[PDB]
Amino acid sequence: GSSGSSGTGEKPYRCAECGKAFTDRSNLFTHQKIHTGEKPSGPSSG
Ligand SMILES: [Zn+2]
Repeated sequence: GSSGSSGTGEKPYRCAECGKAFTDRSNLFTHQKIHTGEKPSGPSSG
């Protein structure tokens, strides 16, 4: 399909967890906090 990320915004960094865009790393890491601070997940389990 005509899908794609590049559009709404062109940021150098990107969150491989959710998919957020950031201008500077410091910002990205600061966000990852909400990612590296919650119970883990599992495939078709729990
Ligand atoms: Zn994220």
